Amino acid sequence: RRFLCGVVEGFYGRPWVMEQRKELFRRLQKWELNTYLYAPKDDYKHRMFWREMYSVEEAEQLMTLISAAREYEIEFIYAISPGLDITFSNPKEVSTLKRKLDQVSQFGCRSFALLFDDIDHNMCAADKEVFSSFAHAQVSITNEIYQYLGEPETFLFCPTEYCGTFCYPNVSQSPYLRTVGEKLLPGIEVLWTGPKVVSKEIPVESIEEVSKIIKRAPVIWDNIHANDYDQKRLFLGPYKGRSTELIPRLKGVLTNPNCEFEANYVAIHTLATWYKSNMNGVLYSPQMALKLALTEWLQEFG
Amino acid sequence: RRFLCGVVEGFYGRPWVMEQRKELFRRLQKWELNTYLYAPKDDYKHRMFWREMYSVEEAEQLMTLISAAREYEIEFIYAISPGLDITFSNPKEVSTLKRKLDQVSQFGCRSFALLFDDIDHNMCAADKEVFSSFAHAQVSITNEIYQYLGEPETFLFCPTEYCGTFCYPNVSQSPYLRTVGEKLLPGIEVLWTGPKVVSKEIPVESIEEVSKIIKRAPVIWDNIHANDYDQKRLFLGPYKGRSTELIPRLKGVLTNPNCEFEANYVAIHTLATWYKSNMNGVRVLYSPQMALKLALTEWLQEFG
Amino acid sequence: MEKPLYTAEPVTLEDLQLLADLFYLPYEHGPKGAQMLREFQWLRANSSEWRSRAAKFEEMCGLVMGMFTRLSNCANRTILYDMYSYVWDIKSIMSMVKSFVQWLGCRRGGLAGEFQRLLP
Amino acid sequence: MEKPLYTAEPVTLEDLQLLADLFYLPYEHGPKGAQMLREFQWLRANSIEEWRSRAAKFEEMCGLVMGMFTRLSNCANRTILYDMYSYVWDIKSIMSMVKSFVQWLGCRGGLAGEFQRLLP
Repeated sequence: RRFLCGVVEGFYGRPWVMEQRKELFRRLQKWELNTYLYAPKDDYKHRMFWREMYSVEEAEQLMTLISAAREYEIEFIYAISPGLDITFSNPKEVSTLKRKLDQVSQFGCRSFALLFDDIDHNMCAADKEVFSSFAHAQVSITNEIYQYLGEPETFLFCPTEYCGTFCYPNVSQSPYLRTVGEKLLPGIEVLWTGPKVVSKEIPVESIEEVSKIIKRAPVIWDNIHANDYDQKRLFLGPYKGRSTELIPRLKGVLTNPNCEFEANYVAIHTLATWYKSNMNGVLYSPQMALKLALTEWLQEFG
Repeated sequence: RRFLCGVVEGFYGRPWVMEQRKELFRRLQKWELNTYLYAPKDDYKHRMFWREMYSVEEAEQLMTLISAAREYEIEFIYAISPGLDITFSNPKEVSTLKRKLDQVSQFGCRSFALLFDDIDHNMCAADKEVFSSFAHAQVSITNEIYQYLGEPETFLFCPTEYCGTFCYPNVSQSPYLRTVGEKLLPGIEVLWTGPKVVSKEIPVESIEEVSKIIKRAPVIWDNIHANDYDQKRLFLGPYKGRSTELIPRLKGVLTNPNCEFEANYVAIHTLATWYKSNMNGVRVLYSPQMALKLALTEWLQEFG
Repeated sequence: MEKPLYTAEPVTLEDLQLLADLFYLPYEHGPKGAQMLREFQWLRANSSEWRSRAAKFEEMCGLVMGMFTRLSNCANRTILYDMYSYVWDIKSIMSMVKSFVQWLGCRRGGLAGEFQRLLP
Repeated sequence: MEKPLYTAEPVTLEDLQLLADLFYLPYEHGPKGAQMLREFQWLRANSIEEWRSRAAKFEEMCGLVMGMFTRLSNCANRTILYDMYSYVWDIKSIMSMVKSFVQWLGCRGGLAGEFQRLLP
């Protein structure tokens, strides 16, 4: 069974450096985790300036980074966020998108993700004509790139309505998700942050609710340990509020942790413990997982 | 006359990396400042483990740093804090300090600092026999090291009573400072932080007061922009509360600024504006508000 | 007619002057900061001219937020990354302080901060 | 007799347990943290012999927070320390002030902090 469990670097702030990312891979390997989602918000070329191309300096780095992902048996996913200034209709746009992903495929990356997180809900007049609803514009360009890349095994999609609070009128009645669930190809996976952006709890019932509308089990983008929104608070708590009952009902869990890389041990270690506790569809105690992780972490301090 | 003006990297926390330190020297130069006191609390080999020598890798790092300092006409002053576990009377200890400071000269360093800040006043038995007071113990080893190295031009000393509120019973009546003033060698400079550790103002009156009991003009270790004590606070304000009149009455001012390197533009800029305002001054000339607008105008060019 | 390309407003001197007032000195607040604080203290001590000053305070808050944005979009990430925590933090406290004002004219910080509050 | 050498005590599992409990989760405090918060609120509400013992246990627990800081700062792994240093240093400070306060009961944060004090 294919469950994507790992870390997402998708925070606002100073991004992680080569050797940190390398260390993260060593860790994820040792803890039997398997994925890594490359979405650092600093990266202009992943978000703001998506149309732009990586330099030779940049190219060599990403190659070296992807080479370490393979080296440590970690799946590397390259995310791209174009929904800021993209003209969905115009084919030069769609052409440049393909050119970028081509360059990324040259680096040794096969798995991708198209993020439409935190972007303006209203379309420009050019796109407005061509597409029925904002969802139709996103789903069109997604399916296009997915098939263009030879329908890859790992292809994620981040909806604009990526959590429960953001749903208009609510999850079950959202015509946006209804559109995606009906029109997005089944080979593509959908990202979900749960009832909220930083969900305290992710109830099983809530995951059945959203699964029915997206017509698939989602991949959880988990913001539980995220601290970009309050860099005056650190989270050394155990992964908590997610039932092991969720595992057979999900395609994966990618944790968006604290900005401070070293402060993420307990988050990832406890995610691994949570995952391994019910790998196959009370098994997990946050309090116990914490002691487990701190006992292991203690060695690093010497 | 010679005046030490610059930055003292002497804070608790993540130290400045090489590219940053090289950049500081470039900025200090452009702004016509001349010193950099190396006292980062993370360098274990400078403080807690003063005895231990720099490894090959470390030794290389220091050389490049010391070289960069000379390359930008900045005086590099190496600081050493042995006051934690030192036995002043034991000569094996005094030999270790000589041995440690030597390795540092071979990197290119010609300037030195011996700090006795934030340490235990109560001596060991060995030292209680040989030395009549803690003040006598420090002056002994400082004077000794000053002559060993070949009476260098730039030799600084930080006393245990380094601010007004640390003296017992007071600045003027201190038996500690009395011993320092009287016994410490003439060529050795004394570090003072003003009325308090982080002084709001550093009045002339208090500088005259401390100068008498130390029988010389001090070199100010300024903690005005330091933020290690509350890193939920950053200081972008201009250098303020120190009269331009202090310049003819001091041997220097070395600012200990925010841990965060890039946030020290105004701090070092306004300090330079201040120094240069009464450089040639013998014994108003500086507006903090104006000094700020100057700094902010210059800094803005670094954002695009 | 199409979607316009991404452009960002540069950091201005008026922003740096505001930034330095918010993060001034150990014993003193900057004029702009000491002021905003007095105005919020004042609007809270009142419940019903008030709306005349409240509209100005909401613009002042807006300036701190505008300032954060331009600072975050700026070319020099290095300068911003060294102050992101402080800058991001004041923008967040202002946003909710602003919101609280709009609520008055229509009728976090962790564990250390909680112990901080429990003292005089 | 010569001055004793400096030999740093290492980080214990109990230190990390306290650390994790002081910096827990977005919507929850760590068992220890919440307990220290309940203990302070009770000790403040009074001025029996049950107080002299509860204030003793609390000041001892504030000791542990300083203890944990001291040990974390002397550890060999600088990297881990510096990624957290601010947060850990702050709570130790606030804890040192809170420790003195409960001793005396038996006899900061800048501008963002200030605005946060005037909000409900």
